[PDB]
Amino acid sequence: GVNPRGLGPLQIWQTDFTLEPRMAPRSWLAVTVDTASSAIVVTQHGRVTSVAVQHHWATAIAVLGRPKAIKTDNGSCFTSKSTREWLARWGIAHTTGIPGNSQGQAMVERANRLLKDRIRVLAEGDGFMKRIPTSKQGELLAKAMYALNHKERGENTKTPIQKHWRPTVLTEGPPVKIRIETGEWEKGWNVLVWGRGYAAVKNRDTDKVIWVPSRKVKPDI
Amino acid sequence: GLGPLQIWQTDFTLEPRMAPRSWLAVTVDTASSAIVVTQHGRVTSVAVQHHWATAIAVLGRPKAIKTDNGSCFTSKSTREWLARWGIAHTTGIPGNSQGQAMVERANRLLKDRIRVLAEGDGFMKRIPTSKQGELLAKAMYALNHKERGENTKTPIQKHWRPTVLTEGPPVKIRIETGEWEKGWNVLVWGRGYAAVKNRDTDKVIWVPSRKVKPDI
Repeated sequence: GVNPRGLGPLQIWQTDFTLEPRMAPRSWLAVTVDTASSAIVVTQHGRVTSVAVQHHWATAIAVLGRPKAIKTDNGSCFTSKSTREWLARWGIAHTTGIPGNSQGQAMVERANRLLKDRIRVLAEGDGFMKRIPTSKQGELLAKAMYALNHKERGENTKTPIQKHWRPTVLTEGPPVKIRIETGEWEKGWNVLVWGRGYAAVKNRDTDKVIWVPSRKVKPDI
Repeated sequence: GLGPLQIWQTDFTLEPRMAPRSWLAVTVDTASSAIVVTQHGRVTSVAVQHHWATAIAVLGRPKAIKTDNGSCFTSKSTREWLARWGIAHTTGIPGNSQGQAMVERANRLLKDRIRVLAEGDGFMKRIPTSKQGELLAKAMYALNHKERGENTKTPIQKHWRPTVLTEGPPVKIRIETGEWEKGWNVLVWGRGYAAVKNRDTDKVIWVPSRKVKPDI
């Protein structure tokens, strides 16, 4: 249940590498998403390396501030003594899951899709149904980052950038009931975040926070 | 002229420590004092365009930008570029205090940071190319996320005015009398119910979503 999802900005980040053929020859995009505000940072790289990753996070930090922890996968660029020491110097905790849709890399997985679609739209919009000219990649990538952060993601009233600097973080949370394994509804929990997919619930007696499927929680009354 | 994203000052500045791409494009928001920098091989039109695209992805779209009268700012591409971005562009004589003094000071602050970081990492001369990108980002992080000295607010604080909201927007709830009473704020929505907190009694109750509405 300790899913990598922060309750507020700068608590938990998810970083990843995604290939975008449209941006070749340097088609590697390093992507990071603040699991709480959902804002994202992307940089272009010609190769998946520890050096690239370090350069990438330094950029994200410059943009979003210093996070408390970053979740990634077992990739060598993340587990290298070099990066491990880099994180340590920045005082940023690190956790590695596994390359996939495993609880700990899903949010950044979706961020890749979003980023990729935005790119395809700006690419075809400029007539580049194929590879984007090398000299127009930077700007186009920035245009994408801009759109994704400085413009609500539809269902949301507020934009990511809005959620990042001026977040809403409840101090207590209304009481709820969660459907325990037995399929029975249990009292004693309060919800702090209730998304379409997942809800964050804290235990009233242990102050433990866990994320559960939104349909396993209902108002307590 | 308080107000972020109102007026920006942009210029180039030479920094040998960043060679080959030793030409740094510099922009500073005249209200928040936030600074964005990108390195380039040569001062051109596409360069400023790349820089502004970047600076925008970082700080947002500006209303107007000021520069000197160098070719890269007064060319055809650049003017059309800004027009497409819908950004007002003014020029002036290089150094003109009117609208170049602040970015000029920005130049020096940037360079000082670069020196300190570079030397601090054992680079007394040209900083290795592979490490330039990160150092540049580290500089921006310091210049924008840390206080200068006099000012008690950091550029990021002036630019984004961060704060932590502890409740949703003000709402009104239909009571048993059919009336819509104000004084409540939405905490969380779910399962067709809205959890509202009274901003007077701090009382928190669950109320059917249908009996909830905004309150200006």
